[PDB]
Amino acid sequence: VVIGIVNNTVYDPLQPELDSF
Amino acid sequence: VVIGIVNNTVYDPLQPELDSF
Amino acid sequence: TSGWTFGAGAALQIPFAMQMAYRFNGIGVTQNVLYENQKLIANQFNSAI
Ligand SMILES: *[C@@H]1O[C@H](CO)[C@@H](O[C@@H]2O[C@H](CO)[C@@H](O)[C@H](O)[C@H]2NC(C)=O)[C@H](O)[C@H]1NC(C)=O
Ligand SMILES: *[C@@H]1O[C@H](CO)[C@@H](O[C@@H]2O[C@H](CO)[C@@H](O)[C@H](O)[C@H]2NC(C)=O)[C@H](O)[C@H]1NC(C)=O
Ligand SMILES: *[C@@H]1O[C@H](CO)[C@@H](O[C@@H]2O[C@H](CO)[C@@H](O)[C@H](O)[C@H]2NC(C)=O)[C@H](O)[C@H]1NC(C)=O
Ligand SMILES: *[C@@H]1O[C@H](CO)[C@@H](O)[C@H](O)[C@H]1NC(C)=O
Ligand SMILES: *[C@@H]1O[C@H](CO)[C@@H](O)[C@H](O)[C@H]1NC(C)=O
Repeated sequence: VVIGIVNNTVYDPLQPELDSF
Repeated sequence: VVIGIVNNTVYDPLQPELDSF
Repeated sequence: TSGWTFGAGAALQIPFAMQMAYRFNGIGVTQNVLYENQKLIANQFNSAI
């Protein structure tokens, strides 16, 4: 729906902790 | 203390990931 | 072309769709409400003019 959206990664700071556990 | 407070569940985005780990 | 910025100082250009999204934040309506309805909002504006 958004006119002119662009593609990128968005960082998720829970994941590396839970992954490292 | 709060006048007119109502009972409901409050969700938590950490909880299912911790549960998955 | 530049929002309120030409008032405070230099004219800092910004896309008008994103200027209007700032205007929406000012009235306490989240900016996604602009971007998800931009065509309707533009049509309402053009009709009101
Ligand atoms: C952003 O990424 C999506 C994919 O995640 C792109 O969507 C694809 O677009 C092509 C056409 O260029 C289609 O043939 C594919 O089927 C689409 N894939 C999906 C999963 O929808 C999208 O084009 C990208 N945005 C830009 C501006 O390139
Ligand atoms: C909301 O839930 C609480 C419990 O979490 C309920 O509190 C109890 O209410 C009764 C009276 O109906 C008291 O006798 C108990 O001492 C209360 N318990 C606690 C732990 O406070 C409350 O009734 C519920 N309200 C609604 C509208 O469902
Ligand atoms: C919000 O109100 C606008 C009118 O200001 C609605 O837009 C109209 O939608 C109908 C279809 O249901 C179209 O035929 C009209 O041309 C639209 N008007 C304009 C100016 O574009 C819109 O549907 C309403 N949205 C909700 C969620 O109620
Ligand atoms: C900006 O305008 C160009 C045409 O000059 C168009 O191709 C492009 O899609 C537009 N981008 C956005 C984000 O509106
Ligand atoms: C609204 O009125 C009822 C009485 O009918 C009362 O029990 C309730 O606590 C009131 N709630 C609030 C938020 O004032």
